[PDB]
Amino acid sequence: SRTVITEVIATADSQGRFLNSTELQAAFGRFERAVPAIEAARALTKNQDALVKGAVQAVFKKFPYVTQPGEKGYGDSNQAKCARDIGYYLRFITYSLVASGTGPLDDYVIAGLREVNRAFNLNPLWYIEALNYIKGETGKLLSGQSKTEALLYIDHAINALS
Amino acid sequence: SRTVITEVIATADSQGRFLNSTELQAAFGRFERAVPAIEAARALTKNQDALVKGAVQAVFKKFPYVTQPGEKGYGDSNQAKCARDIGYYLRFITYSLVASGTGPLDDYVIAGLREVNRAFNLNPLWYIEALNYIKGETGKLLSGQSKTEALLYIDHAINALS
Amino acid sequence: SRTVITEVIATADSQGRFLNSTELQAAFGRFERAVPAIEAARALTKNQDALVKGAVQAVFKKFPYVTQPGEKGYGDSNQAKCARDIGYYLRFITYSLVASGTGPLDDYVIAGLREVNRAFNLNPLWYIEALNYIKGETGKLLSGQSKTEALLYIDHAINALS
Amino acid sequence: SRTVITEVIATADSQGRFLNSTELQAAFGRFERAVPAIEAARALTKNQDALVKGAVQAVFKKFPYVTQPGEKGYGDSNQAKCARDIGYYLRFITYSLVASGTGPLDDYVIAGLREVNRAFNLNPLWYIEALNYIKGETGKLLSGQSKTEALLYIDHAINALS
Amino acid sequence: INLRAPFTSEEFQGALYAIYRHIFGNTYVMESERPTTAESQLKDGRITVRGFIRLLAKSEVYKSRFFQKTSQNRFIELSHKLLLGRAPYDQAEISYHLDLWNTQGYDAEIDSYVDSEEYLDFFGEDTVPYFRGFKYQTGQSAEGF
Amino acid sequence: RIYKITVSEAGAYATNKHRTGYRAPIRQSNYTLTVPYDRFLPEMIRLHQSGAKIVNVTSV
Amino acid sequence: MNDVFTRAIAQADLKGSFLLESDLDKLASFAKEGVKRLDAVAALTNNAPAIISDAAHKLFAEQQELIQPGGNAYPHRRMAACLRDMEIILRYVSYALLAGDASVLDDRCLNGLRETYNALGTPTQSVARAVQLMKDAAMVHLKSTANVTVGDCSSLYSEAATYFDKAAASIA
Amino acid sequence: MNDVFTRAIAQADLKGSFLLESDLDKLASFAKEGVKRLDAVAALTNNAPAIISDAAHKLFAEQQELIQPGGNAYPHRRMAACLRDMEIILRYVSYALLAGDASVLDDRCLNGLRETYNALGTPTQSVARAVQLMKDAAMVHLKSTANVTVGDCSSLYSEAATYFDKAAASIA
Amino acid sequence: MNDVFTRAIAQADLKGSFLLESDLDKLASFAKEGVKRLDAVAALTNNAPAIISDAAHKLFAEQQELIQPGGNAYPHRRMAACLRDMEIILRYVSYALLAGDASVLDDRCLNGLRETYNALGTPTQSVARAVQLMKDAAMVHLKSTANVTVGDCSSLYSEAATYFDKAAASIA
Ligand SMILES: CCC1=C(C)/C(=C/C2=NC(=C\c3[nH]c(/C=C4\NC(=O)[C@H](C)[C@H]4CC)c(C)c3CCC(=O)O)/C(CCC(=O)O)=C2C)NC1=O
Ligand SMILES: CCC1=C(C)/C(=C/C2=NC(=C\c3[nH]c(/C=C4\NC(=O)[C@H](C)[C@H]4CC)c(C)c3CCC(=O)O)/C(CCC(=O)O)=C2C)NC1=O
Ligand SMILES: CCC1=C(C)/C(=C/C2=NC(=C\c3[nH]c(/C=C4\NC(=O)[C@H](C)[C@H]4CC)c(C)c3CCC(=O)O)/C(CCC(=O)O)=C2C)NC1=O
Ligand SMILES: CCC1=C(C)/C(=C/C2=NC(=C\c3[nH]c(/C=C4\NC(=O)[C@H](C)[C@H]4CC)c(C)c3CCC(=O)O)/C(CCC(=O)O)=C2C)NC1=O
Ligand SMILES: CCC1=C(C)/C(=C/C2=NC(=C\c3[nH]c(/C=C4\NC(=O)[C@H](C)[C@H]4CC)c(C)c3CCC(=O)O)/C(CCC(=O)O)=C2C)NC1=O
Ligand SMILES: CCC1=C(C)/C(=C/C2=NC(=C\c3[nH]c(/C=C4\NC(=O)[C@H](C)[C@H]4CC)c(C)c3CCC(=O)O)/C(CCC(=O)O)=C2C)NC1=O
Ligand SMILES: CCC1=C(C)/C(=C/C2=NC(=C\c3[nH]c(/C=C4\NC(=O)[C@H](C)[C@H]4CC)c(C)c3CCC(=O)O)/C(CCC(=O)O)=C2C)NC1=O
Ligand SMILES: CCC1=C(C)/C(=C/C2=NC(=C\c3[nH]c(/C=C4\NC(=O)[C@H](C)[C@H]4CC)c(C)c3CCC(=O)O)/C(CCC(=O)O)=C2C)NC1=O
Ligand SMILES: CCC1=C(C)/C(=C/C2=NC(=C\c3[nH]c(/C=C4\NC(=O)[C@H](C)[C@H]4CC)c(C)c3CCC(=O)O)/C(CCC(=O)O)=C2C)NC1=O
Ligand SMILES: CCC1=C(C)/C(=C/C2=NC(=C\c3[nH]c(/C=C4\NC(=O)[C@H](C)[C@H]4CC)c(C)c3CCC(=O)O)/C(CCC(=O)O)=C2C)NC1=O
Ligand SMILES: CCC1=C(C)/C(=C/C2=NC(=C\c3[nH]c(/C=C4\NC(=O)[C@H](C)[C@H]4CC)c(C)c3CCC(=O)O)/C(CCC(=O)O)=C2C)NC1=O
Ligand SMILES: CCC1=C(C)/C(=C/C2=NC(=C\c3[nH]c(/C=C4\NC(=O)[C@H](C)[C@H]4CC)c(C)c3CCC(=O)O)/C(CCC(=O)O)=C2C)NC1=O
Ligand SMILES: CCC1=C(C)/C(=C/C2=NC(=C\c3[nH]c(/C=C4\NC(=O)[C@H](C)[C@H]4CC)c(C)c3CCC(=O)O)/C(CCC(=O)O)=C2C)NC1=O
Repeated sequence: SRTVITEVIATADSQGRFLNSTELQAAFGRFERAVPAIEAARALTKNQDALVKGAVQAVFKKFPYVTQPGEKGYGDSNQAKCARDIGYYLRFITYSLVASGTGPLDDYVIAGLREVNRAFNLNPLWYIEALNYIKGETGKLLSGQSKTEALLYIDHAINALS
Repeated sequence: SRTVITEVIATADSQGRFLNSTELQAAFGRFERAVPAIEAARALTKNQDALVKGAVQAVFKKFPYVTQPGEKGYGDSNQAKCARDIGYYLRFITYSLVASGTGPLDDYVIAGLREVNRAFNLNPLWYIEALNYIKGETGKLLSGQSKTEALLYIDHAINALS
Repeated sequence: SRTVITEVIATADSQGRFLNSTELQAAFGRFERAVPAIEAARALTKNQDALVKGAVQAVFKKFPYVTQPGEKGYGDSNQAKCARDIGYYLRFITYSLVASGTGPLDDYVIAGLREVNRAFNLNPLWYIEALNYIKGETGKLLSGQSKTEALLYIDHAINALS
Repeated sequence: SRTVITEVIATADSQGRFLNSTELQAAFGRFERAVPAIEAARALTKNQDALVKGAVQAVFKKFPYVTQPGEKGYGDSNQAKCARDIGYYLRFITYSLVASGTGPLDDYVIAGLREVNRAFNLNPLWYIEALNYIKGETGKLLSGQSKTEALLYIDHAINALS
Repeated sequence: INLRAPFTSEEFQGALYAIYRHIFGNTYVMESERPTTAESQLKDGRITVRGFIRLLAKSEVYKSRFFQKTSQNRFIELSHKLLLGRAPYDQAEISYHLDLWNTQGYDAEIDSYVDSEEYLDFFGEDTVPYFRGFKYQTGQSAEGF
Repeated sequence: RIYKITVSEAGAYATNKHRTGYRAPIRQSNYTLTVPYDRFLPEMIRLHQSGAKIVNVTSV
Repeated sequence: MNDVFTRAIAQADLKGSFLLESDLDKLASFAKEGVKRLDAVAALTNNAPAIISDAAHKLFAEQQELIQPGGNAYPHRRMAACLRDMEIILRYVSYALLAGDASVLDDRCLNGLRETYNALGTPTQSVARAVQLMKDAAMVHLKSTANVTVGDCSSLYSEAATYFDKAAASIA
Repeated sequence: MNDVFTRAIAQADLKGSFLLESDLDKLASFAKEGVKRLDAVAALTNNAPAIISDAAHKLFAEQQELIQPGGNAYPHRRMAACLRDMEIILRYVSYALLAGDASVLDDRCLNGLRETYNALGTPTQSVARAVQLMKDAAMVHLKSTANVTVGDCSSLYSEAATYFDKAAASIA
Repeated sequence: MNDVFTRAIAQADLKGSFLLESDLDKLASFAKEGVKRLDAVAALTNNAPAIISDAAHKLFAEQQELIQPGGNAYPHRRMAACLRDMEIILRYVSYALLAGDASVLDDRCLNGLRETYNALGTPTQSVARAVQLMKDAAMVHLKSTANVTVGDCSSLYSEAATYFDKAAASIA
């Protein structure tokens, strides 16, 4: 996936050359930022269930018209799939935090996102609201830099959805 | 010039996207590693004259044959050219330290190096010896990560000559 | 390889057409040039050992330092490799004389010459000196068109080295 | 125009290299076979009118139905254009003989021949018969390498027509 | 890789590396075989990536490695792979290109690849060719993959 | 000989790209290409088919 | 393609001399405050669609003639092209902000844009207005003191404003 | 590609040795005979359409099934391809005659031609037959004494025949 | 691309006449001293690194400002470009010398060279001086009588001087 180290190696390889000062300094930055990013992922993993339940509830509060009979938000299967989707997004956000790159998101979620959402008539706004929630509670869950990395990745997901 | 920032921005623009975490961590590493690099550039700029004279003398010690008449090293003009070339290499090493990239070295020395040396029958081994002397001296007058920066750039130049 | 007949046939082949008067005239000229060329090749073959020994000695005369210990000419194996390389060059010059094209040289010596010299730290001026000696000597062993043919091939090899 | 010299230079230019023994030997063959070719060209130029008139009469002998009214040959103007066409073909054969390559023929006759002859409904068999007459008279007007060169060029024109 | 008209030295050298790795089928090209005049013309702006690729395909390196020791079948499939990034879709391509080379020579055959609408749609004068056929292409024949 | 064709795109190329979608990276409109005489006609037809606008052609 | 360090090195090489201690101090300062630079670039990137949407709403509220039939942004694809151009300008402005040098914006995005618009028939003045509107929305988003520790970044605000104004000037 | 000289050089290189005096003598004899070789090649080139037409007429009189509907030279297209292939093979035979080596014929013309014809449904026996008829017509033209100086050229005849029958053997 | 023979053919064609007897004598003369010209072409070809190195040494002694920082041969990259350009110009001069005509030198080498140099900041006077220095070195090498039969060759030296001067005129 597209991370700092993998981009470094891909650029070095595409030009057929070794790793020089620039590439090693980039990798050094990755290895320093690993600490805030990894423990932000730890904090996000710990509070995953509450975050997912709250994101689903926020979707329903903003979109009450999905849950009454006849459309996407109705039924135990649909709501379970909603929980599954928000958990997917959170999982890949934590993956991206650990890997220090949007490679997990870009490769697993964002690639093909619009075609899939169009085919199944899933509104991207639902997931935008869920991720905005996730952002709200990661603001209070996380402090200092960890908050910063988690916000960068959550917002990359949001931007891709919008 | 290839720096961490320029490579960041280039790999972002090639695929037509905004700069994201994968790019900002790389830039962060550059900004953090600037301090030892600027220290090394300061030290190498202070001591340029001693380094250049010592490098020229090291070249003549390793190649006594070149000073003999009818050879490249004979004459006052040729040795003036030698001192000037060592000054060029040291200057570009300091530039590359300041920019935190091999971009200055690559642009001003490494590009067209082989063709120029073959055209004028300049043996790259002379400059390997001069740069090896400069490396030995840089082991002094510098300590810690600044020495690591300086030797990484110097030995980049050495590998390009070899 | 890459010789007059082969260029003729390749040009006809790529243009999807037969061999016409222009190409047959090129081939004609090759067939008459074969006489001084084969004579030069035979003369050089008969005197290969004298030429090779003299070339090695001229190399050592022009570069006295190389025989000194710690250098590329020190030792018996290094000088065995001297003579082997000069024999290689002589062999491929005779090949090119017989083939009436530079294709033997280009395919066996020149293609990969610079990289191999740079890797093993061999100096192209050594081989230029040896080929200059061979040129001077074939000035004596040969005369007329035989000598100009030999000199064209030896000079192609020299220009390849430089 | 494709001549021996021009093919030489174009090949070397495409490879971005100097003219070496191959190119020079092809040029030498051209310069050697120039003299019988120029002899043939002078011979064919001298007997222009007889050759052209005989070729026209031969066309009319092999194609009696052409001259009768209601056909392409009937009339003074079409007669004049017949004579003109055979004269053009002879002229460009002499050009290609002098220039030691079929380039004049390819540039001035062969290129666009089929579509021009289709648009004006000119039978290639008429010109093939005229050229066969030209060959028949060349057999006695010339002897040796001059006759060989002239036959090569005339029958190149024929093969282009057929 | 995309190479615009004002380009840096590192971008230029990387583009050359990519172009040689693709157009020459991952074959080692020696320093004596590299086209310095064509590189100069590309560096100036006299030609584009496309015209540079056309030059390289007409060059003796390409001819010797892919045309002069092969059958026309191998040359056609290999030219499709290297210049279009895809495989031939049917036998009509083989027949078409063989007739093209036979009647108009090698240069016209290269020009068909490089002046093709496929090439211009996907690479278009500034991007290096790449392998497309590892993804579904419209009009593909399911055996092209 | 060689001819320099200066090309522009004032909307026909734009609408063709809008229908097909951006498919190689976007580039500026006005640009010039040098073409030999042998390739002169096909390049001209290709530009006309693409919706390109040629503002002038120069011979050199 | 340069940054502040590469530009300084370029001038140093034209004079033919080593970098001066004043220059070293200046660039060390640039690298010390590059943390704020990363915060500003992240703020520009994370809010890019919001900036573009806000600027589009403002521009189409003010310049109503574009929307109407016969306007430059009427055919629905031309609206798509308008949005794409706005995003490209924002992307290159953020590139230049991170570099600290405006050359990456110019040489790659702005050198031919004027002639492109003129050949097309696009009103360049409305494009400049869109760039200024993007500048306003971007200033609002960078100055957001939340999400980051409070600090003095007037230099970043000035630099971003210069990049937006220079893009607008080159367009119109 | 290889001519006779380049093969000789290749074996000499494989041994790592110079070219012996006998090998140089053989190459000298080749280059002396080169003018006769040129006459043979020009006879093949100059009279090529006649050779192809004669071979086609004989072949399609012998094998009428080829030109009936359902034959493999029935529609105009397949007949054009048939004549094209015959011209191509004769042209590579002329190349091999000039080079003194059958290497170009193998590498270019007969590299995979049998599998090509097997996949097309083309009768390889009939293709070989066409190559034999072309060989006969070629020998008729190459033995012609008009417009050449009389001499012994039997080695060239046998070598041309070997190129022809090597093509026919590779096909069938 | 044109030589003396095709030049005469074109001049005859524009009038639509057979090449005159006088033209045949001049062309046969050109063909007789073709061997004389091959030696000059080989002298240019063999000694090209020597000619270029000599001219470069003299040029960079005469004009130091090219090699200091800010000059146009200053970095290795521009220095290599300059050496390459000298290589190319000598190559095309030798092509013209072999062809007997300067049409190649106009068509391929110098078609838009002065404009390129003007756009790149290259002092065309420096390039013209470089061509003149190569002309001096080339004349030194062509006149060498070693390894060649003695004969009058003032025509070849004059013609090569015209080629070098014409190249310098087109660049400057
Ligand atoms: C920007 C980077 C740059 C470099 C590195 C550079 C090296 C360089 N050194 C040169 C001169 C030279 N430099 C030397 C160096 C020798 N002196 C002896 O004392 C030693 C054995 C040895 C040095 C260790 C010599 C012998 C020459 C003269 C070469 C000649 O013209 O024959 C020249 C040719 C000057 C000319 O055109 O007249 C170059 C290009 N030039 C550049 O623009
Ligand atoms: C087909 C043509 C061909 C050539 C030309 C060729 C040259 C060649 N010579 C070599 C050895 C060598 N050649 C030399 C050079 C000689 N010794 C010095 O004293 C003299 C100044 C000089 C005589 C001119 C040396 C010193 C070595 C040993 C290098 C080493 O192993 O480090 C090597 C290294 C590989 C080995 O160990 O054999 C190569 C590649 N190889 C080839 O396959
Ligand atoms: C330089 C190369 C060149 C060639 C070869 C050439 C041939 C040529 N001959 C023409 C006329 C013609 N030429 C002929 C020749 C016929 N007259 C009969 O006595 C014969 C059976 C037969 C000739 C053997 C005829 C019938 C026409 C009139 C055709 C027409 O107007 O449709 C034309 C049409 C131009 C016109 O009518 O204004 C061409 C192009 N032109 C060229 O520029
Ligand atoms: C994934 C990156 C990558 C690799 C690893 C790679 C290896 C590689 N080496 C090759 C040739 C070669 N490789 C070798 C090396 C061998 N010769 C022996 O003597 C040695 C014991 C041994 C080396 C240790 C040789 C000699 C050839 C050329 C064979 C020939 O020319 O006939 C080739 C064929 C391309 C060509 O011939 O031009 C490839 C693909 N290429 C790549 O793109
Ligand atoms: C450059 C070397 C080379 C050659 C020569 C070559 C031959 C070749 N011949 C082909 C077809 C053909 N070839 C023939 C020839 C046959 N017709 C009758 O059967 C005869 C017995 C016989 C000729 C005497 C025919 C009829 C076709 C058309 C087959 C079809 O459409 O099914 C094809 C398939 C593409 C096409 O239709 O043109 C190839 C590739 N391939 C190569 O790479
Ligand atoms: C013109 C006719 C044609 C077809 C139909 C075609 C299909 C096709 N499907 C592909 C991949 C794929 N196809 C599928 C679809 C399958 N897997 C799912 O589970 C389903 C069970 C099932 C669909 C109902 C999937 C999942 C992939 C991705 C495989 C991978 O790359 O890992 C690919 C590889 C390139 C790509 O990923 O786009 C092709 C070429 N190609 C053709 O030329
Ligand atoms: C280097 C980066 C780059 C940029 C920025 C760029 C601008 C650009 N804008 C274009 C069209 C356009 N651009 C616009 C946008 C403007 N008109 C509206 O009034 C808005 C107010 C305003 C947007 C802020 C519109 C509406 C078009 C469509 C013109 C038309 O189709 O008539 C086109 C032509 C599209 C094509 O040929 O397919 C280009 C090339 N080109 C580039 O290569
Ligand atoms: C893409 C749109 C298009 C254009 C712009 C076009 C005109 C056009 N005419 C051309 C040549 C030509 N055009 C003519 C036209 C003839 N001269 C007069 O005698 C006749 C009255 C006149 C008949 C109309 C001629 C003689 C040439 C050849 C010019 C030469 O090579 O000297 C060429 C160059 C051919 C090439 O280099 O391959 C073009 C592009 N045709 C097109 O399809
Ligand atoms: C992964 C990408 C990445 C980012 C985003 C990043 C930003 C970043 N911001 C920081 C604090 C800061 N952040 C800012 C930003 C300013 N504050 C004001 O409110 C302005 C609105 C705003 C300008 C946009 C400032 C002024 C500081 C404190 C500087 C200092 O520590 O002295 C710090 C240092 C915190 C510490 O270790 O104590 C970092 C590393 N670093 C990264 O590696
Ligand atoms: C797909 C449809 C198709 C067509 C149209 C076709 C035409 C055709 N007719 C042929 C025979 C022929 N056909 C004719 C035509 C007639 N003879 C005279 O009585 C008339 C003047 C003249 C017609 C008006 C002639 C003269 C030949 C002789 C070819 C030969 O001798 O080999 C041949 C050569 C094969 C053979 O020897 O039989 C072809 C290819 N072939 C096809 O497969
Ligand atoms: C432009 C293309 C070109 C051609 C065509 C060419 C042919 C050529 N044939 C020659 C003689 C000859 N040609 C032949 C060959 C013929 N004798 C028999 O009738 C055979 C049927 C037939 C062989 C296929 C022979 C035997 C000689 C006598 C010279 C000798 O035997 O060495 C000569 C020497 C001078 C002479 O006696 O006329 C030449 C140059 N040279 C060229 O540059
Ligand atoms: C068709 C044959 C052909 C020619 C003739 C040709 C000339 C040529 N020279 C160029 C640059 C150059 N040419 C020179 C040489 C001059 N500068 C002065 O300082 C020196 C006195 C003088 C050395 C003799 C230099 C230094 C450059 C690089 C300019 C730059 O990078 O700004 C360039 C553009 C960029 C490049 O290639 O690096 C071209 C196209 N290219 C070709 O493909
Ligand atoms: C393989 C490539 C090749 C070359 C290089 C070549 C040159 C060549 N030079 C020759 C003699 C000659 N060479 C020259 C050249 C002049 N002599 C003066 O010293 C000038 C310095 C010099 C000006 C360049 C002259 C004047 C002759 C005498 C030609 C004659 O006898 O009329 C000859 C004729 C030898 C004879 O019959 O006695 C040839 C064939 N031929 C080839 O096939």
